[PDB]
Amino acid sequence: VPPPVPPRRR
Amino acid sequence: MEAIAKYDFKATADDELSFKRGDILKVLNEECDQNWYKAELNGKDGFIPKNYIEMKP
Repeated sequence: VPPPVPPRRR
Repeated sequence: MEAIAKYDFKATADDELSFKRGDILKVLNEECDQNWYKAELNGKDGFIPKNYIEMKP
């Protein structure tokens, strides 16, 4: 199960 | 620089591009974000997440 993706645009 | 897809990734928007766990990416731009990278793949260029890849100088 891959990681939680980051919130884009900082 | 070189980049390495660590997990599968399916874009969310127009400024992002997909890959599949294993792609060799072309690291072009990088706005010093601490979560994304701008790289080249499959005839496109877009954002990809840092926790989904590993860099290789």
